[PDB]
Amino acid sequence: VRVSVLNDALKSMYNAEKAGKAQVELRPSSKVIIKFLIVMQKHGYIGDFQYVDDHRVGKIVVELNGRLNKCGVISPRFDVGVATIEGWTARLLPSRQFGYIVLTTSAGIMDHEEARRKNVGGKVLGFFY
Amino acid sequence: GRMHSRGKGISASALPYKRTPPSWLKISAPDVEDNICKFAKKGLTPSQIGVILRDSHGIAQVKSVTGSKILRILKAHGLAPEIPEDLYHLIKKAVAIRKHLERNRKDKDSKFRLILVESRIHRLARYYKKTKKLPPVWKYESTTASTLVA
Amino acid sequence: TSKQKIHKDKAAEPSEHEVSVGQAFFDLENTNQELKSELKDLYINSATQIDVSGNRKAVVIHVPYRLRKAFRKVHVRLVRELEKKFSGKDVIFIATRRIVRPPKRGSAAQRPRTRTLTSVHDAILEDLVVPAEIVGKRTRYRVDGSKIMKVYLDPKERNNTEYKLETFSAVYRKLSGKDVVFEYPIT
Amino acid sequence: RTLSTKEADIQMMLAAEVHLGTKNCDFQMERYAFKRRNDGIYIINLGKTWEKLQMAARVIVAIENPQDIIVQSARPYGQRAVLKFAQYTGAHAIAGRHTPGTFTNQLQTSYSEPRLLILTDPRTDHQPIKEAALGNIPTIAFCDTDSPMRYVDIGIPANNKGKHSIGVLFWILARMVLQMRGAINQGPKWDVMVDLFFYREP
Amino acid sequence: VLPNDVDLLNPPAEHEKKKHKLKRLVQSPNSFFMDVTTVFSHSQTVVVLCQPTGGRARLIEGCSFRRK
Amino acid sequence: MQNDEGQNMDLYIPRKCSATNRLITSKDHASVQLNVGHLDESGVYTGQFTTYALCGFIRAQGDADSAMDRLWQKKKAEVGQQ
RNA sequence: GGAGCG
Ligand SMILES: [K+]
Ligand SMILES: [K+]
Ligand SMILES: [Mg+2]
Ligand SMILES: [Mg+2]
Ligand SMILES: [Mg+2]
Repeated sequence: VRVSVLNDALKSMYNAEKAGKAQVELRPSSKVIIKFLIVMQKHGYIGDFQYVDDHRVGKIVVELNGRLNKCGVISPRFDVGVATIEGWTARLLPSRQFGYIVLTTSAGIMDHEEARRKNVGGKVLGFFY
Repeated sequence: GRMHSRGKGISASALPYKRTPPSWLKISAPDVEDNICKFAKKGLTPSQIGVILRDSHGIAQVKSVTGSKILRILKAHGLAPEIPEDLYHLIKKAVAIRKHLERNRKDKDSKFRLILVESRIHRLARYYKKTKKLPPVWKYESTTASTLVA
Repeated sequence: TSKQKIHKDKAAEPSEHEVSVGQAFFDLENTNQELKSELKDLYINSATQIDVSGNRKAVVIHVPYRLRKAFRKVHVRLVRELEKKFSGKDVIFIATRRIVRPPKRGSAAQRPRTRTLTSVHDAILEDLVVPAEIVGKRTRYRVDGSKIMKVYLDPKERNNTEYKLETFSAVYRKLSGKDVVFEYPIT
Repeated sequence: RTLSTKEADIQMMLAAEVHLGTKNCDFQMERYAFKRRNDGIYIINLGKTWEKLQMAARVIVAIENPQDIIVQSARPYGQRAVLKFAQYTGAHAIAGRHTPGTFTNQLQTSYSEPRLLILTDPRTDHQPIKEAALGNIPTIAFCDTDSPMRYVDIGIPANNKGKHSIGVLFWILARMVLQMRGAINQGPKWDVMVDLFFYREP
Repeated sequence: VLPNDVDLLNPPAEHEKKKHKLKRLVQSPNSFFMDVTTVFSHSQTVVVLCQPTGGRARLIEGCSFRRK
Repeated sequence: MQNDEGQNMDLYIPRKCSATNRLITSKDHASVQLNVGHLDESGVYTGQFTTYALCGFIRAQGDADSAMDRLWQKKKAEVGQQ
């Protein structure tokens, strides 16, 4: 059955990006997916995405711009304190200069660089670069 | 897919985006609920009450007219059956297979399907007990199942 | 008796504009024979002006929730009579609704789903486009950070709403704080 | 009334059955097909065929040295059009069979390094199309409804089977290339006769 | 149609027409009601005005039905 | 790329495919760079053109034809060509 | 020169 809607959303985008598609549909939608996209959008990894209301769960169409190398979830959602963020980046990211790990913290869903600035820990959702 | 087979069918109803009743539907909510109670007293179940309303009264969705589902309306009038409709039909099927199986001891196909039906009864009965739609001590008994249904 | 057409919450004193709306409401009750019977029970509980554009105003009249269903039956006719009295203005009726804040962490207190902020904002949007019925919604998340919602209206009621799309967008932003643009799907 | 340059070419292409496609349509050619008739034959949208001819001509005129352009056909019906196309546009025609290694083997006598490659049918000219993908050589090709679009940069949707269709297509393309050079006067007319491009059986 | 020659948000009205009712951008039923006394197009009940079948109910030639 | 001072530290900047935005490497011999000439009011080549680069990946997929058609349908409307 | 990690 559908276990992680976030994994389906990110896996669909990653496959679409590699095939060179301009758009891609994500179904179902969730507020976790929307907040994950916003983090990617702010760093200029996706374009404009649009939420369609269908009275059940909604759907999202995401515009791709060819800048996204990979995006995936980390399952299970391990706990990550501020002191352990460095180890996770050394594992999941291409280098110490680009790529973001998305965390869900009590202050909201954010990338690992913002988490260090606010000095807040949480759980890993996924990553992209 | 299916719980107890390899089927992967997707056929189902598709509710429209418009939750409000059509402009050509003039019946009011009090009138609809009067008919729902009228049919329940005749023995009809929530599933076959909605079918009559859709096919003979133009009421596509009762919730659009009354704001509540059919079962909720019946409960408010003390007409909800003690055993939920879906659980009732599973028990009736299990009774039918057992009655057939007593005269056909070599029908191993039926014996296989009886196991699936009864395991489906126990999974649904467990859920209804957790939600308190069945008596806490309610238990399905093959010996006395035929007295409940029919 | 013109103050019997207004019931402001907490028995507050109507402002200089509410009395005008209430006074205008009383006149239609007796002057217009067609609206004589219906308007007897109806009464309001607030009214305000909102600037739209080009020195244009919109009269947003709030209504008791219990009466929200009675105004609809006389919404199309009543707005025509009030707009002529309030020349160069658009009349909009929105039933009053409470927005209970979410309970704190580990609180047993429950909150009906209708009192949620999202449920109220959606309900306001439906009362804002009367008689037009919403047939679809889109929310576009722009790269800059802002988001804008697009609402599709049934083209059947296009003559009674095509000229109000600017008032709907302006009125909704003040009551919700969200950008909205209305459109009619091709048919 | 007077017919524009596009209406005249489309009128000429209709007479040559340039719009008649195959009974099968490749999924990357559906965008050019207009409609399918009960016979099962697809009808190519001649409006888009004319537009792709203009785009192809713009690419051809941008080539400073026409000798860098190579136009070839494998089937006999197009062996006459390519020779005449190269005669007026100054290109280098290769009619007949393509020798493997022409674009890759630097030591064989027939070695060439074209800047552009024009073909009559991707299905029959699969060898030069496959070999052009080893030397950064863009390719223009006339593509029917059931033509593979692999390694085809500009595909002109047309009937590349009939003898009249092949001749007319190269006649129009040659005129467009010259008109864009200023060598001949604008308009749908040309002093050269189209019949010089049709296949002359023994 | 190729993926990049189509817009997922504004598909042609003819394309969504032939898609499965559950696979459209917004789910929509293919059924409807009609006058003759409303009758469901896929009625499972015998009204003899309509005869239920595996799909749309078989209507009678005699009476004329108006969609609504 | 750029040192902390500002000096460039790359041998070269590879081209990006005009359709997929992929980098074109030095051994991608299936990639092609195309030029579309510009015309004047009369319709004669004016020495100006727009350049398009395609990677071997998209050309091998057979999507170069449709990609070029879309990229030209937009560009020509911007530079006045038609 | 083409094909194959060989
Ligand atoms: K079914
Ligand atoms: K050898
Ligand atoms: Mg399934
Ligand atoms: Mg199982
Ligand atoms: Mg060798």
